[PDB]
Amino acid sequence: FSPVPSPEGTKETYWETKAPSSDVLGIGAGVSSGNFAAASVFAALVGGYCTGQVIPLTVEPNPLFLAGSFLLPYSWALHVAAWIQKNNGK
Amino acid sequence: TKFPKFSQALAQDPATRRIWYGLATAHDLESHDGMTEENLYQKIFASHFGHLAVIFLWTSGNLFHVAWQGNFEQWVLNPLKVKPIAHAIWDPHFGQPAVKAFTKGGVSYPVNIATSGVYHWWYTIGMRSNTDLYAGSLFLLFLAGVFLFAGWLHLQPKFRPGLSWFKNNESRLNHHLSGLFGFSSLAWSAHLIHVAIPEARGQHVCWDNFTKVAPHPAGLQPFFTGNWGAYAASPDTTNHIFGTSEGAGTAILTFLGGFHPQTQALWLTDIAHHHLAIGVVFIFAGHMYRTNWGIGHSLKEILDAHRPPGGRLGAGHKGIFETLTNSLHFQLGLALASLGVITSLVAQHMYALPSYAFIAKDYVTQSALYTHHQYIAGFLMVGAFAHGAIFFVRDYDPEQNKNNVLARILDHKEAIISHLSWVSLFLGFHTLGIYVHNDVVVAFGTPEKQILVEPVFAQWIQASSGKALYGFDVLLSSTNSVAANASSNIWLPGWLEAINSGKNSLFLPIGPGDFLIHHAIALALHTTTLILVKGALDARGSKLMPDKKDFGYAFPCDGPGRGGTCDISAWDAFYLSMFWMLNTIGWVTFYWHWKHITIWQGNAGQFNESSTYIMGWLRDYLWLNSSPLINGYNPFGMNSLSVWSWMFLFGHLIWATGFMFLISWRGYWQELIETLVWAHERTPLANLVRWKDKPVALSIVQARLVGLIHFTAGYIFTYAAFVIASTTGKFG
Amino acid sequence: ETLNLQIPSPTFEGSTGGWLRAAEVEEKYAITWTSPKEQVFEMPTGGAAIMRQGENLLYLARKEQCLALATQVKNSFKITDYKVYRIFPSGEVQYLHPKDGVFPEKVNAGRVGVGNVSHSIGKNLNPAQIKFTSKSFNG
Amino acid sequence: SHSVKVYDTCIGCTQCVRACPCDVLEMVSWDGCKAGQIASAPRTEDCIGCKRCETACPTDFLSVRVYLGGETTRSMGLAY
Amino acid sequence: MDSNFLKYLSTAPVLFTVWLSFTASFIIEANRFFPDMLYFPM
Amino acid sequence: TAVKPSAQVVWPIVGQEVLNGDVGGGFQGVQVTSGFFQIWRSSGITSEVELYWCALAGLIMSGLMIFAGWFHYHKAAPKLEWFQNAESMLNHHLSGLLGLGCLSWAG
Amino acid sequence: MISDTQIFIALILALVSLVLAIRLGRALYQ
Amino acid sequence: DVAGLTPCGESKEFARRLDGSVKKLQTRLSKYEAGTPPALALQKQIDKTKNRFDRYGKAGLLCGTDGLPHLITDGRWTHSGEFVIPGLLFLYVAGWIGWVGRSYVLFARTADKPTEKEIIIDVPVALSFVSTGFIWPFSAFKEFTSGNLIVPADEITVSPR
Ligand code: CLA
Ligand code: CLA
Ligand code: CLA
Ligand code: CLA
Ligand code: CLA
Ligand code: CLA
Ligand SMILES: CC1=CCCC(C)(C)[C@H]1/C=C/C(C)=C/C=C/C(C)=C/C=C/C=C(C)/C=C/C=C(C)/C=C/C1=C(C)CCCC1(C)C
Ligand SMILES: CC1=CCCC(C)(C)[C@H]1/C=C/C(C)=C/C=C/C(C)=C/C=C/C=C(C)/C=C/C=C(C)/C=C/C1=C(C)CCCC1(C)C
Ligand code: SF4
Ligand code: SF4
Ligand code: SF4
Repeated sequence: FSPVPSPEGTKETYWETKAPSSDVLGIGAGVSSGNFAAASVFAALVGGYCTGQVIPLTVEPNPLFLAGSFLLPYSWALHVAAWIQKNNGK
Repeated sequence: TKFPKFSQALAQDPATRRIWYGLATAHDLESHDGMTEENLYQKIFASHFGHLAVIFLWTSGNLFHVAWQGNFEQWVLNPLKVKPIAHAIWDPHFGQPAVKAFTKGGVSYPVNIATSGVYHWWYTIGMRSNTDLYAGSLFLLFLAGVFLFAGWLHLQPKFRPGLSWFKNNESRLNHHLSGLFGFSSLAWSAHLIHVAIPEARGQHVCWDNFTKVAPHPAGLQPFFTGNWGAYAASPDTTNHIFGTSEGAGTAILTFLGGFHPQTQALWLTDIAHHHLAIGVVFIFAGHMYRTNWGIGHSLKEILDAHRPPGGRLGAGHKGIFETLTNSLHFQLGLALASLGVITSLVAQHMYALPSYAFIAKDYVTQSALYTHHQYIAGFLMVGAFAHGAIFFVRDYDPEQNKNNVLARILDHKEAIISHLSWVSLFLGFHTLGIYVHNDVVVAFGTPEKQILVEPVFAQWIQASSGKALYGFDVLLSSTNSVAANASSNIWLPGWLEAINSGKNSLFLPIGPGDFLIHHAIALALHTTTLILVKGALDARGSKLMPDKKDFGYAFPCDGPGRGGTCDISAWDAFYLSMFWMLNTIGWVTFYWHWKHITIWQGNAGQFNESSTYIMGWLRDYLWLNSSPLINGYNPFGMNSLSVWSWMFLFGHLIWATGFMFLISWRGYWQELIETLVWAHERTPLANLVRWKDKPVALSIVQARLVGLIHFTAGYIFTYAAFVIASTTGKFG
Repeated sequence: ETLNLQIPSPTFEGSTGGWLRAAEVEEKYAITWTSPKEQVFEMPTGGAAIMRQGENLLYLARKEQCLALATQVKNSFKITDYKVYRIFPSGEVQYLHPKDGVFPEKVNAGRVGVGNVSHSIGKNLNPAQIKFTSKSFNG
Repeated sequence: SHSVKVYDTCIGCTQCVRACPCDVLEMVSWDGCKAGQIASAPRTEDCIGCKRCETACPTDFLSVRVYLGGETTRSMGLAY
Repeated sequence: MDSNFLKYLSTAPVLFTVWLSFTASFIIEANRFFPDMLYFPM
Repeated sequence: TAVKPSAQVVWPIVGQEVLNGDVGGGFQGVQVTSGFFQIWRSSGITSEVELYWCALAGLIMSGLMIFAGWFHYHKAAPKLEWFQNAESMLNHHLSGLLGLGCLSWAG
Repeated sequence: MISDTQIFIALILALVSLVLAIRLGRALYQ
Repeated sequence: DVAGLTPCGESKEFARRLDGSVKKLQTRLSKYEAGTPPALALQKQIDKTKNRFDRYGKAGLLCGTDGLPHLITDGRWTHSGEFVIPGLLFLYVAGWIGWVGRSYVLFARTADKPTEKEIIIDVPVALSFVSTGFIWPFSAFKEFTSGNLIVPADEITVSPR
């Protein structure tokens, strides 16, 4: 009803193709699909290891294993980005 | 002729309808004459500051009246025996028996005993004396003044925010998540760690000493070394007497779980660690959106890109960004649905996990707080669907929303509504049929024949959280489990103690009566949703009235043609679902209250045997617990439950008076009023006095609203009188 | 054309259903018609009156009251000679019905269509389109 | 006053005008329909909003459409 | 038998009352000979 | 003064035979409150045989009224000038119906 | 316990809040 | 046993239910002479009460703390006679009624006057249809797949929105 503002640099992300354009990856638009797929497997293994090593949680957990355990959900978004980049020819 | 200055159509009405409609349309700023969008958002902003101030004046009033007239300092000495005082009574209609009957609380004047729980909340958060309750009342009066001045200030020409400011979604979300949600939760951890934790342990900490009194003996050195577990060391002992130094630990952040053994409330170090965790989480979440420095997300980009490639959602969320931002009704509906779910979470989690010291032994307070917040929940949820209907009528543009999630919801509106009709009918037929089966068989002297279905799925959920009553041996209930082993070193020992002990409302035992009532609540939630969803989806049109959008949200009917179009507006489905909201919160609060009063006696089996048929609900809950309430006055005297005894009848009257507006309709009343107009004009000594506004009968929509208000007010006042007086009179 | 104030009125024994102070301070309606007979009709405001043979004059508080008598006089006694007037307290007499000498149900030249919309009703604009703009919902 | 509209789906059946108790509607010449006539509303100030015209309308969606609006002494049906 | 009396017995209320009385009658008879069937016996 | 009136017995079907309560007199049935027992004692019936004869008299009257309705609609239906005899109808309903009704009942 | 002077301070601050409420209500009303 | 319940055959509360239910009837039987019609009626009621409790005890039902049978309806096969098997009997009869009524409304649409067939039912044809319901799952699934159950979305009247 009035012009709705968006932050500067907002671009069009609506897609009907096989994969969205790489611009939906934001800062990760130029990363290769191999680099996401390898980062995804690396993040899944190190995140799963770091998660697994502190499953009995103590009052003294290792802070590096806690922070490294966040790589498991991050790996999900990484392999989705790997799929998007392979289907954009990157 | 000038009262609705925002409406020339009402200001030229010569009838009494002008006063009513000007009063009822006053806050619908979008419909006011010559309303721009700038002025709409700026008046909503200033009136939101007025609501902020009203809330602060209400809280300052509760604090002032307890500091002045309450027995807070007597109550904090002995919180399980003293009854909290809300405010004093000065009523020149009282008799001397009434004055004597209300002189409880250990004071020399008549008083109302508080059911709001504010004593337990102020005790738990640090307040000890009347001076600090009063200081809180003063500070809230200052804050109310600050927000009233802010409301006036943001109406001044240089300080008027633009529409570009009001629709900056990313900056508002960043600040409300990281500042309003996250930093104030972090600041609330600071209040607990710095004030509430030391004063729960006997050590007074105020503004006079809080910069020279360390919350921890080590003191901000373990935090700045990564030795964070030193803040959990030496927790409060199980011998701790709340408010005192005996049994006290030094920890300020724990994850003990369960309940403080004396106060039977959550550990305050658990609550301080909760708000620290949830604070950091919300602060991190408030860095999500791009504002001025090139990092973050654009909400437009996120919504546009979330269209599944399978095409099952159509265009997905393309154009939903604009619709939400431009539509204040879509935002209100999201806000109210979200808020309604939370105040339902508030009601469910505050009775099962109480945070306040010595509450959950204040059975009247627990009943009043649960009932209060569930009724607020039903109102907010119904209003969310109401403003979704108002969104569809007023703010929804189909061309701007082509093949979206919103268009495709309207495209299958009949599949949604007919399947809600099915599930409502399904549940209603069977739940009522099983209840009637049980009633008929128990009546015929055969209780064994009753169809009693165990709530196994919910019992499995209880067992999965560690309840050992049902012998499921699932997850936490099984000692040798991955889930059990994981939490063993942290929260499981306390939680298992809390859940397995039968002294608390945590995962209360569930049986066949619980199953039947849950299915009744499912029928009620589905039926209220059916009416509300039918109203929202058919708001813009139907086969009966295709151009319903052109008439608005609240119109009486389209006349007697096409078979009859009474209650055809989307407002009228709000109206009809308001009864179903009242009925469902009735079923919820009746269930909660009956299950709890039976547990509080030590007679939970009385609910277990009588809740499976409806005469058990009638005789053993309504009739059995009415007796302290309806004997609040009698020909042999009166006691302090007389006020609830009078309010209970008052609720029955208002409720029944609502029936007059809902059953009897306009044409009868306009024909009465025209004979009264004749009589006034023909009566000598009385025709010297003339009305300025022609007396008319109430409108069709107005009378539906008046009957709904009377019905609802009677519902609330009747149940509030019952839930408070039956629990007070019984104490159990 | 103008209302002849001297037209005799039908024989009515009076009623409480007649007009009130708003007729003498806001507006009054009058209906005249010619009857071939001395016949009883029913008042819109109450009981029965007798219309006189020749010309009759009535004073009602509503235009629907006038048009209700007009239909009773046209369906039961076949009078098509009814003229409905709105009389202001100022004394101005406003002729109303039939407005141009021909009944509204019959076409007449020189009638300009008011309220006519060039499209069908399903082509009305949605309220969101017409929100915060003066543009009308009929296209 | 109320606002009364006539849409071009009007077949000129004259029924809404006959239904009108308040002489709001009348017939004007129109070449759009076979009857050579369309309803018109030059007297919506007398419209009480009874919607009898809508009932008499034989079109699938009433060509005559009453939209209840500002109330007056005339549109409220007040004999006082 | 008369065709108009048979067409009357084919009317919706007669068939509804007869069919639901027959339905009620075999529920009653099944609960007479085999009462208290809370479960399918197995 | 001790036996409670009961003229309705239920069948034992779904446990509903609990409604055959102990009303007294070696009897189980639903207690009836229409006051028929007091009417019959006022009439002087003093026997169930005479109640069977009254049931047959009611059955014969029910057959005669359904016959009379059929006869007076389909065989011999009175004309309007018959029904518009308010003087004759009042003479007969005062004298014949109410008057011989009271006279025969008093007898 | 609360002094009469303390109650009077609360009444002063609530009067200031009343005046600011009047000023906001007049501004919102225009 | 399941959900902390006890089998009804060894629960003491079911046994005291049976004993109390028989004592209520025996004290009603204690006010009648042996051969009288009320005493005979009351004794048959006692026999029915004992048969009900005897059958329930040996049925594998689980009783609560209240001594009343409880139904386990989570899907387990040791308790399928309380909901899963009675439910299958219901769905067969309900789908029978639905298939039979649907077949009759489709017949009645192809009539000379379709609405007389719904207030004056063609009883021989409707009885042909009530006989059709015994194989409704196959008849209805073949109907579904052959494009004769579901009509397309563009053949259904909908509101403008
Ligand atoms: C003295 C003669 C006589 C008697 C007894 C009656 C009796 C009755 N008339 Mg009336 N009627 C009469 C003359 C009479 N009518 C005449 C002359 C006219 C013409 C103007 C009408 C026109 C008339 C109309 C238009 C209607 C009646 C109706 C009725 C019935 C009223 C309902 C009621 O209370 O019945 C219950 C009381 C009873 C006593 C039931 C008994 C039924 C029989 C007919 C009574 C007489 C039996 C016999 C004479 C007794 C013999 C005694 C013997 C054992 C020694 C009632 C049966 C109304 C009605 O219900 O229609 C059926 C009705 O609509 N009557
Ligand atoms: C850190 C910065 C910041 C902060 C703190 C706020 C704070 C606020 N803004 Mg926002 N705002 C900001 C920046 C900020 N703003 C920016 C940058 C913009 C421009 C882009 C805006 C634009 C804006 C608009 C346009 C509006 C606001 C509004 C509001 C007020 C919300 C109303 C309210 O009381 O909610 C309070 C909410 C909470 C305290 C959190 C809710 C807690 C959830 C619901 C559940 C938690 C339950 C918890 C247990 C509480 C228990 C309590 C106790 C009894 C147990 C609130 C005071 C609105 C208003 O009222 O105007 C005055 C309004 O209209 N703001
Ligand atoms: C006890 C009171 C009561 C009851 C039972 C109902 C029942 C129902 N309401 Mg209503 N309603 C009520 C009060 C009540 N309402 C009030 C006070 C209001 C406020 C105005 C509303 C407003 C309202 C709205 C606005 C809506 C409902 C809906 C519903 C349905 C919801 C349950 C359902 O879908 O299937 C449950 C079905 C039943 C409970 C019916 C009972 C089954 C019957 C009794 C079988 C008995 C057969 C028996 C042989 C009959 C004997 C008759 C004899 C003459 C031979 C159902 C028909 C909704 C609806 O229709 O959704 C589909 C809906 O849209 N109600
Ligand atoms: C669509 C109808 C419906 C709805 C809305 C609910 C809703 C609810 N049920 Mg109920 N329930 C239903 C049907 C339904 N149930 C049926 C048919 C059974 C079997 C008797 C149960 C058995 C049951 C138990 C044992 C428990 C609940 C509980 C609950 C609550 C929590 C969620 C849950 O477990 O869902 C259950 C959801 C389902 C079982 C799936 C329902 C979806 C289908 C369409 C239902 C129809 C299935 C069909 C009729 C039977 C299959 C055929 C079979 C004979 C082969 C909630 C109130 C719990 C609770 O809170 O009680 C206190 C609980 O412990 N439900
Ligand atoms: C729905 C209709 C209805 C039903 C089911 C009943 C049912 C009953 N009535 Mg009631 N009754 C009704 C309407 C009804 N009444 C009306 C409308 C009246 C006013 C005339 C009466 C006056 C009435 C009386 C006076 C008596 C009953 C009695 C009875 C009971 C025994 C039935 C019987 O044999 O009566 C038999 C009736 C008698 C044995 C006495 C009849 C005496 C009256 C005065 C006879 C008048 C007959 C005459 C034709 C009336 C003409 C009307 C007149 C204004 C012209 C039973 C509870 C009796 C009772 O309660 O006993 C416990 C009883 O004494 N009824
Ligand atoms: C046998 C005919 C028949 C069939 C196949 C259906 C089919 C359907 N109905 Mg039902 N319906 C019917 C008759 C029928 N209807 C009648 C007569 C009524 C009026 C009471 C309704 C009222 C009704 C409502 C109110 C609702 C449905 C719904 C539904 C749908 C969900 C299935 C369901 O749960 O049924 C539910 C069935 C009922 C609630 C009523 C059952 C009525 C009886 C038992 C059937 C009548 C038998 C009929 C006389 C057979 C005569 C044929 C004979 C001459 C051979 C489905 C499209 C629901 C829906 O839209 O969800 C998607 C829904 O909300 N129907
Ligand atoms: C709904 C509503 C409407 C419009 C919109 C809205 C604004 C946003 C909203 C807000 C409504 C709001 C926020 C309403 C707020 C209403 C308030 C805060 C009313 C407060 C009243 C206090 C009084 C009268 C105290 C007076 C004390 C005195 C005279 C003491 C004096 C003195 C004593 C003895 C001692 C000291 C010396 C003296 C000076 C002599
Ligand atoms: C009508 C209308 C028109 C258009 C506009 C409009 C306003 C938007 C609209 C209104 C719509 C309205 C009013 C909508 C109302 C919508 C509501 C009330 C939605 C409720 C959602 C709750 C959810 C998804 C709970 C999820 C819980 C989960 C997943 C728990 C998971 C679990 C956890 C974590 C812990 C336990 C274990 C398990 C169980 C695994
Ligand atoms: S009854 Fe009242 S509401 Fe229903 S149609 Fe006639 S006017 Fe509109
Ligand atoms: S009724 Fe409908 S169609 Fe007939 S004339 Fe009036 S408007 Fe045109
Ligand atoms: S509403 Fe009544 S008055 Fe207004 S036009 Fe239609 S008919 Fe004539």
